[PDB]
Amino acid sequence: RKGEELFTGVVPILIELDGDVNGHKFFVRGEGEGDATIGKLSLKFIATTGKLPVPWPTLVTTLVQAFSRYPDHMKRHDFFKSAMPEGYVQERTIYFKDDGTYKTRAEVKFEGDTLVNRIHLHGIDFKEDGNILGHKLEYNFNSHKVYITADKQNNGIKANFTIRHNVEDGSVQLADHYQQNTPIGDGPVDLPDDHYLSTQTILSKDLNEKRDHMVLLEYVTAAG
Amino acid sequence: MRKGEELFTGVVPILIELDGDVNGHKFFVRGEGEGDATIGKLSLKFIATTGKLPVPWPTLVTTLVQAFSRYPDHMKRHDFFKSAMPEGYVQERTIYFKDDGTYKTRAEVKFEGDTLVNRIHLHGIDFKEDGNILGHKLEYNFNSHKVYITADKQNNGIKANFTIRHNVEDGSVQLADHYQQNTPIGDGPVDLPDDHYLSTQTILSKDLNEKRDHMVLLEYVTAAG
Ligand SMILES: [Cu+2]
Repeated sequence: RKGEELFTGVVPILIELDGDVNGHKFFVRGEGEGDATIGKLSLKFIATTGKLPVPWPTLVTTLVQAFSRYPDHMKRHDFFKSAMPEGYVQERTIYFKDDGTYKTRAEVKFEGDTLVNRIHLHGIDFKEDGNILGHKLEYNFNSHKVYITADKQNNGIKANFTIRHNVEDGSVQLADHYQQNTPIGDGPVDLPDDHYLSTQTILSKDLNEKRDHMVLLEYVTAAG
Repeated sequence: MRKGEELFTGVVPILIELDGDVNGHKFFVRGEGEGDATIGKLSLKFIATTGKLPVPWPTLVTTLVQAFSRYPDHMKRHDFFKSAMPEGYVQERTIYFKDDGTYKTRAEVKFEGDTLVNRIHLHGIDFKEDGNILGHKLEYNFNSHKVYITADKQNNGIKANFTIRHNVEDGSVQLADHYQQNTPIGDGPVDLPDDHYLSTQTILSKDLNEKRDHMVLLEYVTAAG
């Protein structure tokens, strides 16, 4: 099955993130399912190394855009699915306003029946008493627009957006995302006209779970 | 139950895995082979699974298992490395290549079943594009060095310092200053050594049957002094 064919039903997901922020090292594993026909994810993440040194919401965008719902008239613009099963590399720079920066590199691809997202994350120049290392971010998420454009030279796409993180004092912590994706195989892909992804996400907990963790529900639809 | 030196009485299988990123160039190296700490000997083969390395093989040598150093009878009480096993230790370094970039490394060295494993993550920053490393101007060989070890009583570990001498193709020598710190992974007691050193000698060769970018390594190390 190739491209969009791999997403004609519920697909199991494995996510693994190795992170290092200001020298603080942690690992997160996530598992669950995605249904691209309706643009839906259901995931549970565990911090296997103990309590995270950063707030869970700062990791959400790093922790599978192939599961976005692309309506039929837009299927010709679905770079993410078109790269499957071989997959794509996803890199970002994330600038937390008045604070540090995340640099991330990931491979998103099928390993057998499972869609896997393996990530390496760096965090630099974070303030010890800032919102991130100070854990002042609310455990929730907001709704965003992800702008996507083609990158013909690299046979891929670029994306940019700003995440809004609610701070415990009512303020909002912005995080500017700059994104590049490039196919792993060689490996023809869909190169899209400009469009966007509309995102909505809920962060919850598992009442039976004692480990530091995050339950995530996400709905994303392509438009424009 | 097999613990400390006891786990080095014979020839031990070794697995080494290095994930590297130098000036944005990414690579992965796996090595397999054997070590015999009674005579201080390593015999190892490394493969670059990601293709041609962006840096010379000799620059990775020190990163790619000091528990296999031969500690003579009078020195056994200074052997921090073996005493930490099987749970193992974290080994961290900063390596400054003079007039060039820097390696930052963090590794876990420990037993996994019967195998001694060395798992490493490496960052390289500020390297010059036309320098000895990114320019691949280093000879495929190695020299003999002295690794100075000192105890770190506060952290229940050890610190080390030394300078590697890398032969350059033009007859010059590229120095690489190593700064090293090791801390036990487990909560058991360990040996904290007096000041001493390790005397190192290493040969780099090739496997005439091997098509992949690779390095065969032969190493002898003895503690002294
Ligand atoms: Cu890294």
